[PDB]
Amino acid sequence: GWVRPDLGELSKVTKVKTDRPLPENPYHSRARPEPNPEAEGDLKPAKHGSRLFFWTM
Amino acid sequence: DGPEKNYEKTMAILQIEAEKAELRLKELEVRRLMRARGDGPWYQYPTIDKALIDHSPKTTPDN
Repeated sequence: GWVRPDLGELSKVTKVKTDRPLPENPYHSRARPEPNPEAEGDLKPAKHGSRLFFWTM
Repeated sequence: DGPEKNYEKTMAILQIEAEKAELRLKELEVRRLMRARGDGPWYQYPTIDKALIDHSPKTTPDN
Protein backbone atom coordinates (compact mmCIF):
# COMPACT_ATOMS: atom_id res chain seq x y z
CA GLY A 1 0.00 0.00 0.00
CA TRP A 2 2.72 2.49 -0.95
CA VAL A 3 2.40 5.20 -3.61
CA ARG A 4 5.44 6.95 -5.04
CA PRO A 5 5.24 10.65 -4.10
CA ASP A 6 4.88 12.94 -7.09
CA LEU A 7 7.55 15.41 -8.15
CA GLY A 8 8.30 18.08 -5.56
CA GLU A 9 6.02 16.40 -3.01
CA LEU A 10 8.99 15.25 -0.93
CA SER A 11 10.40 18.81 -1.00
CA LYS A 12 7.39 20.44 0.68
CA VAL A 13 7.65 22.12 4.07
CA THR A 14 5.99 19.96 6.73
CA LYS A 15 4.61 20.65 10.20
CA VAL A 16 5.00 18.46 13.29
CA LYS A 17 3.50 18.47 16.77
CA THR A 18 6.55 17.71 18.90
CA ASP A 19 5.73 17.93 22.60
CA ARG A 20 9.16 19.16 23.69
CA PRO A 21 9.26 22.83 24.73
CA LEU A 22 10.81 25.45 22.49
CA PRO A 23 14.35 26.18 23.78
CA GLU A 24 14.19 29.69 25.19
CA ASN A 25 17.92 30.28 24.53
CA PRO A 26 19.06 27.95 21.73
CA TYR A 27 22.33 29.90 21.40
CA HIS A 28 22.74 30.10 25.21
CA SER A 29 23.03 33.86 24.74
CA ARG A 30 24.37 35.85 27.67
CA ALA A 31 22.51 38.82 29.12
CA ARG A 32 22.01 41.48 26.47
CA PRO A 33 23.83 44.76 27.20
CA GLU A 34 21.79 47.62 28.59
CA PRO A 35 21.04 50.33 26.01
CA ASN A 36 22.90 53.60 26.28
CA PRO A 37 20.95 56.51 27.85
CA GLU A 38 18.19 57.41 25.41
CA ALA A 39 18.42 60.70 23.53
CA GLU A 40 15.38 62.85 24.31
CA GLY A 41 14.36 66.22 25.73
CA ASP A 42 13.60 69.57 24.15
CA LEU A 43 16.11 71.80 22.37
CA LYS A 44 16.68 75.41 23.44
CA PRO A 45 19.15 78.03 22.19
CA ALA A 46 22.76 77.37 23.14
CA LYS A 47 23.63 79.06 26.43
CA HIS A 48 25.59 82.26 25.76
CA GLY A 49 26.03 81.42 22.09
CA SER A 50 29.11 79.62 20.81
CA ARG A 51 30.92 80.14 24.15
CA LEU A 52 34.22 79.99 22.23
CA PHE A 53 36.66 82.82 23.01
CA PHE A 54 35.54 86.37 22.12
CA TRP A 55 32.42 85.27 20.23
CA THR A 56 29.57 86.56 22.36
CA MET A 57 27.01 85.34 19.82
CA ASP B 1 26.40 109.29 32.27
CA GLY B 2 26.31 108.35 35.93
CA PRO B 3 28.31 105.55 37.55
CA GLU B 4 25.17 103.38 37.50
CA LYS B 5 25.92 103.06 33.78
CA ASN B 6 29.29 101.38 34.33
CA TYR B 7 28.31 99.68 37.59
CA GLU B 8 25.30 97.80 36.23
CA LYS B 9 26.98 97.26 32.86
CA THR B 10 29.84 95.50 34.65
CA MET B 11 27.29 93.48 36.63
CA ALA B 12 25.78 92.16 33.40
CA ILE B 13 29.11 91.61 31.65
CA LEU B 14 30.84 89.99 34.62
CA GLN B 15 27.92 87.64 35.29
CA ILE B 16 27.59 86.55 31.67
CA GLU B 17 31.30 85.82 31.33
CA ALA B 18 31.16 84.01 34.68
CA GLU B 19 28.58 81.52 33.37
CA LYS B 20 30.67 81.00 30.24
CA ALA B 21 33.76 80.33 32.37
CA GLU B 22 32.08 77.63 34.46
CA LEU B 23 30.40 76.10 31.41
CA ARG B 24 33.75 75.90 29.61
CA LEU B 25 35.29 74.04 32.55
CA LYS B 26 32.22 71.81 32.79
CA GLU B 27 32.46 71.02 29.07
CA LEU B 28 36.10 69.98 29.35
CA GLU B 29 35.40 67.35 31.99
CA VAL B 30 32.07 66.26 30.51
CA ARG B 31 33.74 65.48 27.19
CA ARG B 32 36.65 63.88 29.04
CA LEU B 33 34.55 61.32 30.91
CA MET B 34 32.08 60.88 28.04
CA ARG B 35 34.92 59.89 25.72
CA ALA B 36 36.35 57.51 28.32
CA ARG B 37 33.18 55.82 29.55
CA GLY B 38 31.27 56.12 26.27
CA ASP B 39 27.88 55.99 28.02
CA GLY B 40 26.77 59.29 26.56
CA PRO B 41 24.75 60.90 23.77
CA TRP B 42 27.87 61.65 21.72
CA TYR B 43 31.25 59.95 21.16
CA GLN B 44 29.35 56.74 20.34
CA TYR B 45 31.63 55.14 17.78
CA PRO B 46 29.71 53.11 15.18
CA THR B 47 29.42 49.33 15.37
CA ILE B 48 27.81 46.63 13.26
CA ASP B 49 24.05 46.95 12.89
CA LYS B 50 22.06 43.94 14.08
CA ALA B 51 19.40 44.03 11.35
CA LEU B 52 21.83 42.66 8.75
CA ILE B 53 21.91 39.27 10.47
CA ASP B 54 19.84 36.56 8.79
CA HIS B 55 17.90 34.23 11.08
CA SER B 56 16.27 31.94 8.51
CA PRO B 57 17.06 28.21 8.73
CA LYS B 58 20.40 27.48 7.08
CA THR B 59 21.73 24.25 5.56
CA THR B 60 23.39 22.65 8.57
CA PRO B 61 21.21 22.51 11.71
CA ASP B 62 23.92 23.38 14.23
CA ASN B 63 25.33 26.85 13.61
